[PDB]
Amino acid sequence: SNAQALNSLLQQLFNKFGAISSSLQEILSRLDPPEAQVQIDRLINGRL
Amino acid sequence: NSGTTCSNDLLQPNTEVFTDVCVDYDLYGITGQGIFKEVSAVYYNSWQ
Repeated sequence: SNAQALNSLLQQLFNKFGAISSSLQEILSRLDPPEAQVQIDRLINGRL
Repeated sequence: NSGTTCSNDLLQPNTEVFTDVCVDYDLYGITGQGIFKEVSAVYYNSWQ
């Protein structure tokens, strides 16, 4: 049960949660600053 | 300034691979970070 819980918690870091990508590197390297702050908000909300 | 046959060696050269130190790599659209080793194994194909 502990292993399954840890795996399920780790798999939450590869979900888009409505954004365009699951990696912040792809977002901060292709989108302009004043608009890229929308997907990071969704990612933070999902992870929290 | 109109065509597909462009000129290389402008700003995207091919560099060597480093080992025993984690670096930032961009491999066919990955943009990740990590270390590299030199373990020899044969399981790839011509397209993999």
